[PDB]
Amino acid sequence: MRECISIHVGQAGVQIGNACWELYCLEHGIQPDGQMPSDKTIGGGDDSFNTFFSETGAGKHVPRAVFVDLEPTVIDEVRTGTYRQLFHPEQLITGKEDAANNYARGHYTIGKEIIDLVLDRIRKLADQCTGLQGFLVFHSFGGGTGSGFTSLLMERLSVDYGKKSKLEFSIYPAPQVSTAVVEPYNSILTTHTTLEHSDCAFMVDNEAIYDICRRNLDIERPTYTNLNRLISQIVSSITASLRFDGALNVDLTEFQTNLVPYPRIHFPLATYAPVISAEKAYHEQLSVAEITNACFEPANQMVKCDPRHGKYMACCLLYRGDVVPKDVNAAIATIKTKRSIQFVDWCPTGFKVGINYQPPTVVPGGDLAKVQRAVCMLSNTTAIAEAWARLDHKFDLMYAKRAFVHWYVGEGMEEGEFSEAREDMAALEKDYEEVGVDSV
Amino acid sequence: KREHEREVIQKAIEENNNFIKMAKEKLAQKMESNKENREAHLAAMLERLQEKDKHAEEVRKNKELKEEA
Amino acid sequence: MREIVHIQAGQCGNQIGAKFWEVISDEHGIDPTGSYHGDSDLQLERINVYYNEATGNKYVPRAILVDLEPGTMDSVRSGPFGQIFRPDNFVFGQSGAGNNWAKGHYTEGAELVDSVLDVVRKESESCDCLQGFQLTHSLGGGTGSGMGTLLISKIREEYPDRIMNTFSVMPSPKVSDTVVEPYNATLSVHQLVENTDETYCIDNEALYDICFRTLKLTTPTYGDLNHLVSATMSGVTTCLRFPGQLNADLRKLAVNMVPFPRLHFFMPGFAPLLTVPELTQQMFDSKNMMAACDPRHGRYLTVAAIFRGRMSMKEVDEQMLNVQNKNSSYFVEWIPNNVKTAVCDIPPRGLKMSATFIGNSTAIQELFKRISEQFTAMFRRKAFLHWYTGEGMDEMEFTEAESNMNDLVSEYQQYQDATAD
Ligand SMILES: Nc1nc2c(ncn2[C@@H]2O[C@H](COP(=O)(O)OP(=O)(O)OP(=O)(O)O)[C@@H](O)[C@H]2O)c(=O)[nH]1
Ligand SMILES: Nc1nc2c(ncn2[C@@H]2O[C@H](COP(=O)(O)OP(=O)(O)O)[C@@H](O)[C@H]2O)c(=O)[nH]1
Ligand SMILES: Cc1ccc(CN2CCS(=O)(=O)CC2)cc1
Ligand SMILES: [Mg+2]
Ligand SMILES: [Mg+2]
Repeated sequence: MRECISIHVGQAGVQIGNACWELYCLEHGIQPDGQMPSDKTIGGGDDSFNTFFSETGAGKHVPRAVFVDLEPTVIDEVRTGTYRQLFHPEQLITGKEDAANNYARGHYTIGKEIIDLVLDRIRKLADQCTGLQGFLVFHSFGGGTGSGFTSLLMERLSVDYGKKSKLEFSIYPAPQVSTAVVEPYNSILTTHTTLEHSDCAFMVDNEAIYDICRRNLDIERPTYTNLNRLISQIVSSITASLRFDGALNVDLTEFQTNLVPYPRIHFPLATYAPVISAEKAYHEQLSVAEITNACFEPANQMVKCDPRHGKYMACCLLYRGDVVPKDVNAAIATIKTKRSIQFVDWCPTGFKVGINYQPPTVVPGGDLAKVQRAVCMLSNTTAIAEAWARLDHKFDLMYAKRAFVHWYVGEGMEEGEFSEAREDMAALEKDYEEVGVDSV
Repeated sequence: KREHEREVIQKAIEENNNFIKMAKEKLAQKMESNKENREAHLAAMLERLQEKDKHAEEVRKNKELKEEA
Repeated sequence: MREIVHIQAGQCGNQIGAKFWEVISDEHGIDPTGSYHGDSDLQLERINVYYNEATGNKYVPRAILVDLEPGTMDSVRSGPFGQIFRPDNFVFGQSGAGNNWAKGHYTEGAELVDSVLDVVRKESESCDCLQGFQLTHSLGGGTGSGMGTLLISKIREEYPDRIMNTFSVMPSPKVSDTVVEPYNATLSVHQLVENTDETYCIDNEALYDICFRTLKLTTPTYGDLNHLVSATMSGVTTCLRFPGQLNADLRKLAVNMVPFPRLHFFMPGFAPLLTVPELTQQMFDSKNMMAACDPRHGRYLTVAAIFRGRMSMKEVDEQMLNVQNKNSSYFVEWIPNNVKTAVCDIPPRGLKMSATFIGNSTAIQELFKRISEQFTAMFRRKAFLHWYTGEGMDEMEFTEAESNMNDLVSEYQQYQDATAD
């Protein structure tokens, strides 16, 4: 009951999936071979962790996940890696030729050859669920598969599962680790296409994660591995309410009620703390007040933007570890005093709090220190539209000359889809302005 | 009140079914429009390459009519 | 894997083609007998991009050798790595081309093209997932120039959605005295603008100047010029044949480099000919370009850079940002983040660090203006046209080729003067 199916699309989605499931296995005591000695439920059960893992009669705990990519090299590492025995081979789906950073090839030319196989594999996971709650789709904005194939998959999932909730973890492009000049094109196209088919999307700005690794972990030139392990902690915080239970645990869907005031306004801003090296953790114990204060420091945001320049429509605090309400209440009282958190006039201003007592976990060989308590804040601020603005400006610079547009048209797309998608983004920027205007 | 309760749940069902239906139709239209466009672009390319071969033949032919044998 | 099928046509094509396979074979630990004796598993990671694996763990280049005369290919078969090539992939005629584009494209070249396609078709048919073809040839002769573009057209008819990539050697009076080279070159550019996805402009004018002024070679030979070509070809293919994130296949490189389908003619560079700042400054210097063009006379649409060897990636990132910031005037504003940088830990032979430069700059119009200048100097007086009309051609085909290349130049100028606002 309450099962969640995870779908990792393209290189970014797959590698982030490697990090997330490794971290999940460590948090739950699941070995690389899938065995979980602490689970006396052999072959099944209704435990909270069963929302993300099915069980076999042999004692195997298998992620409720599908990995898909249009070329094999990334998923091949999963097939031969440390957790190769964790997944059934049919959960790892690959083609032979990728989308070449071209949304059109992922959504049409190449994606159409494998979409039916992917949907068939997802259907096999669904059939094992007693009460499927929805999907979690991990993907980059900038890749041809992460953008084009994700969009096609999201559209097809709406057809096959109707109103079933679909959440995204979306990798917003940054120049320091970007691979294609046309990534602004692919970002606008997939955002336009999937906007109707997701009711919540967490954007992860690669530049934000890049800066946090450099600044807070003293990593000169962070790699995808550095970035993905930090991303997995944020993903873990967000899904911890689904995978663990407890007296103070608040289900992610209850935060969702507060986070999404209108279908299109469904892009929460995530902030995680503490991100601290082992050298510094050896000296400092970070209290509830300290990590909460960090949530309102823009440097710790998952997306670069200035919430001071916007208005809040919701604010949720997801704690894990050694945290009691008393400490939270005091920390929150201070923050409201020191920081001016401006809400829109049409929604309440009270922070929504959840606490998962299971303490944070870190993977060996990582750079994150192991702390006793951590927090992920999810806020709905109009300032996240600034991320759309930066992307829309690069789109406009290139599109005014039709630069690279022939690669998309050559694959079957029309200019009308570019302008239609860009107009949707302009409407979205306008929608975020309107929701922040006071009532009169 | 019972008939209003029926109409609400019927409307909820109709809204789910209509979301499925509209999504199915939009995707089918994009899939079809894209197949036509790409195939048409390949046809133009090959058609140009065919005109090249046609031209290469009327060039080899032109060399024949330059004979005084 | 993701196979590339390699083709080399004519004297120049086979000369630089052989050197290319010598250099990369050494990089991948393949010896003249096709056996692997390298040391790093990164050598064999993506070996299948350029090599087939025969019986006994033997690696055979996926290469096809074409020429309308046997001479050049015979010396290849007797070269150092001559026995590494598949004997059945030597496809040659006897009559030769006589530096005549018409002969290589319409007459003798057309009588031999089908047997070449049979071998091409045989290599492609045994590819797990063919991604495209690369052709090496000159534009000044007759075989590689005329028959080379013919093969491109015929191949493109049977593989319309695969990537077509060529290394094209532009003619220069400083190297060859053959008088008709401006004709053959323009007729070739006429084809390359239409039927290729990406072309590396290997300019014999720049190769000579590098050898003479930089290397201090009073009397540059073809061997000297070809050392630069193979070093360059090694650089621009490192991303295709080593585990890499950026521009790892022919199509992704094309999508990052070609904002408009006709402007697909690249200005390659190399350095050195030593710190990361020095490597970066040298690879962007006009004197390190393999095309006789100064990038400061135009603007960059896109740029691909690959650094080879062990070095600080933080430093590379800073120097790549620095060279862009301090030279922003030379990068079009309406293509943001148009410079991409790849890194490969495996350096080239002899060097500890190396940087290879691939520029799509509007300054390449200087190369085409030079060819057009030499072309019209002969065409406005209808000089030497009988070599070509005697094969069936008429003055119309020359006129069309002239206007197409002249149009290319104006298109480069159009985007050079374009502005964001
Ligand atoms: N955070 C993070 N970003 C990644 C990772 N891998 C790729 N990216 C980003 O994703 C974008 C490129 O898209 P990819 O996911 O690599 O491409 P793809 O989805 O496989 O699509 P194609 O390769 O074109 O078929 C760039 O912005 C990369 O910086 C990763 O492991 N972690
Ligand atoms: N860089 C370089 N250029 C060459 C080589 N051989 C010939 N060329 C050039 O190619 C042109 C002659 O074309 P050629 O290859 O002989 O024509 P083909 O053999 O009939 O196809 C002249 O401009 C030469 O300068 C070579 O080995 N290296
Ligand atoms: C009854 C009903 C309610 C909502 C929706 C639309 N919604 C889009 C976002 S989603 O794909 O995550 C879940 C469905 C359809 C039907
Ligand atoms: Mg990929
Ligand atoms: Mg010659």
